[PDB]
Amino acid sequence: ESKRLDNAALAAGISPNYINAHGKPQSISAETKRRLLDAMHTPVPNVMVYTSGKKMPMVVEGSGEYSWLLTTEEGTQYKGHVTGGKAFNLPTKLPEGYHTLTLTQDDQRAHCRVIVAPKRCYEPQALLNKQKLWGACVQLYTLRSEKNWGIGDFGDLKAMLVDVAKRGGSFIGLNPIHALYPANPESASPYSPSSRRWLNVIYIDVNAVEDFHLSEEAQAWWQLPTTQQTLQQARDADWVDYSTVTALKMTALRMAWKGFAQRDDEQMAAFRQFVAEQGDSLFWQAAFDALHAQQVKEDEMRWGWPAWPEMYQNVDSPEVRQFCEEHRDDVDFYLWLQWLAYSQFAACWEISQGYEMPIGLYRDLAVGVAEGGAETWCDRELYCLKASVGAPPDILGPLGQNWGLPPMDPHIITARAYEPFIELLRANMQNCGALRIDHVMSMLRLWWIPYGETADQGAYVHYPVDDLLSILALESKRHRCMVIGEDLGTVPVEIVGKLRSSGVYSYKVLYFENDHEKTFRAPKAYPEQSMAVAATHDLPTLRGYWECGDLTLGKTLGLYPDEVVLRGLYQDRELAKQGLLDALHKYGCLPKRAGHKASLMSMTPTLNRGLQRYIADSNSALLGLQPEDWLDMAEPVNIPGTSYQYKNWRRKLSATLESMFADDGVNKLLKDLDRRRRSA
Ligand SMILES: C[C@H]1O[C@H](O[C@H]2[C@H](O)[C@@H](O)[C@@H](O[C@H]3[C@H](O)[C@@H](O)[C@H](O)O[C@@H]3CO)O[C@@H]2CO)[C@H](O)[C@@H](O)[C@@H]1N[C@H]1C=C(CO)[C@@H](O[C@H]2O[C@H](CO)[C@@H](O[C@H]3O[C@H](C)[C@@H](N[C@H]4C=C(CO)[C@@H](O)[C@H](O)[C@H]4O)[C@H](O)[C@H]3O)[C@H](O)[C@H]2O)[C@H](O)[C@H]1O
Repeated sequence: ESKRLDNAALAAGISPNYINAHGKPQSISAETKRRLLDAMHTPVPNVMVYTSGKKMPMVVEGSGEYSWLLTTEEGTQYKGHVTGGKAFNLPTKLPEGYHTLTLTQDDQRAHCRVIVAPKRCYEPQALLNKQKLWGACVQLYTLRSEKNWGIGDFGDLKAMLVDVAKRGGSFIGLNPIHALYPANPESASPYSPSSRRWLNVIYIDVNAVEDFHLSEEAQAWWQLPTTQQTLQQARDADWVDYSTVTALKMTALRMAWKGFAQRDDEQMAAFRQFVAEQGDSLFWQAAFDALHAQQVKEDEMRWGWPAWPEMYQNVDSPEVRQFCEEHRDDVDFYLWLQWLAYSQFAACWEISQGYEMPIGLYRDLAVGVAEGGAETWCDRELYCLKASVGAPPDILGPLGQNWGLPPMDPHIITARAYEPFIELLRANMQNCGALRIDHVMSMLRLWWIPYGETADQGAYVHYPVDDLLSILALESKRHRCMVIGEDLGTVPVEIVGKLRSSGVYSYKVLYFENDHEKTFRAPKAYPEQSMAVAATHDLPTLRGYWECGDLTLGKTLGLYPDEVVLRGLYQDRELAKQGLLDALHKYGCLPKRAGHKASLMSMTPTLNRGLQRYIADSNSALLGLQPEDWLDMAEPVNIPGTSYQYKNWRRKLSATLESMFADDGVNKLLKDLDRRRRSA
């Protein structure tokens, strides 16, 4: 349609086309362009980013002479003058950090935040020394143990760290532990969080809260047969019962809190210190959780702030303030839960480091927030609520995906001098050695879909990749937190080189590391700057893959409505399996007595081991192993593009930690894989 619309869309950073996952160009419709535009909101710029050790030109506009003052983060001052319409160079050898430049003419001043960044993200010494490391990538909620309350928690993480470290592992990788909704416990996707600044309180180990043990009331309640029976049903279930587990924990912790609240000691001081230091961000998280709890008491279907009375939808309204003043103790309780979660996760980090693990804990940062959570309640202007983030139609998801997450407006991120991005990294790089960036292509572009539409109606919107990658490297170095990018799906060629030279580690998924005729890449040909995995939480387990269970189940759940396309996927899987089997034999991961014809073979321990040896033998500096594959599990934990159709984020591991680490087979497998890492 019109050129007005086309130019406008282009000026807004909306791509008029893109290369799809099959390599074919696709065009964006005028309707999409219109709907997405509707969704979006002087002498020097407000922010400038530079790489350290390079020249730093600053262009000045206007006219006449300007005086300038640059104050570094540590407080060093530099002065000069420059003519409007000219450029000047910043003082040489500025240190990396966050600096302030101010230009003045007559009375009025203009400020530029000046960011000086290293080129590469952080790497631990072990990796710099060219060691090949391994770790366990787990979904925390899936872990079973003798002590947990029916969901894997921070106590399980702590116990597991020791078992991984004793066997030569260097890290435990986690799903996102962002705050979800204790008032709607069944909204359990870690990737639709309330806020990416705070933590999921369901992971609190209540056994480790002293005040739980000191409460007479709590212990009388814990001792009830009813309580013990509810607990045993929750623990025995093969699927996490989020409602029961949350009620158990909230009930217990509320009684613990009544005890803690009367303390006048170091513990109380530490909690208050913590609260004072974290400031408004923490306060508003707690206020959100207290309000949400009250609202679901009035009506359980009140899922987030858009379903609340208008008076509570505006975070700044006088009755929100009144609610907070009248429910000071409820707000206090939710502050306390963030303190406990924080403290317990910190204890896990400390233990990982006591065990000399080069990475220790590997956190995950989700690519967005839920529309009706605390983050959007607090800073509505930042998010484009009339669009949703997803992914375009692709090979294994031909309908595409709509994740329902309102995207950050890229112009507001830069207009705030990257503050929201910076704070996100500071929150998520604490108490860990590596951070996974979910859907790392987001640094360059996100698939925005008009609200309420199917994914095929979306388009790619531009983000300022060069600035974001520099800032990421800077924050990585300052936290000594390495960065691993999930660069999977429909990936723009432009970003691949930039991620590499920024020192971001790629994911190499065994299933996909083959060419156009299913010849699999040799283990020695895996790039060093990557993590090799057999699979992820978004993909079938080894057994599921082999059995084509993902395709069969996907079909049943509505993911593959085109039979011809589906038939193609089955055919390609059988070809892939054969190519994989050939490679396992070719590079010495299977004995000669193992079968050579994939169609006549089922998943066996020999094959299971062979597949994991193949990636253990690779040149990838990191290896991520799933416990589900040590246990030979068939069922997936998550099916992308489903919400209600499958019990996502619920499938428990089939054995406790205690039982898995006493199993001869598991112990032999991990010893073998660890020896292959140290030989490669
Ligand atoms: C699942 C992955 O998909 C894409 O990569 C895939 C790709 O699609 C596939 O073809 C395949 O590509 C392969 C390809 O097959 C191969 O031939 C090629 O050679 O190589 C490719 C790999 O490079 O593999 C990739 C990696 O898995 C992506 O590029 C990748 O980044 C993503 N992984 C990560 C990203 C997210 C982001 O959230 C997570 O998604 C997860 O969380 C989402 C949000 O909770 C989940 O969304 C669900 O829940 C939402 C609430 C729900 N939304 C509703 C709810 C609400 C309110 O509540 C409303 O507002 C909405 O309007 C409503 O519709 C969503 O509809 C539903 O889909 C999602 O299903 C789940 O997977 C993943 O776990 C994470 O690891």
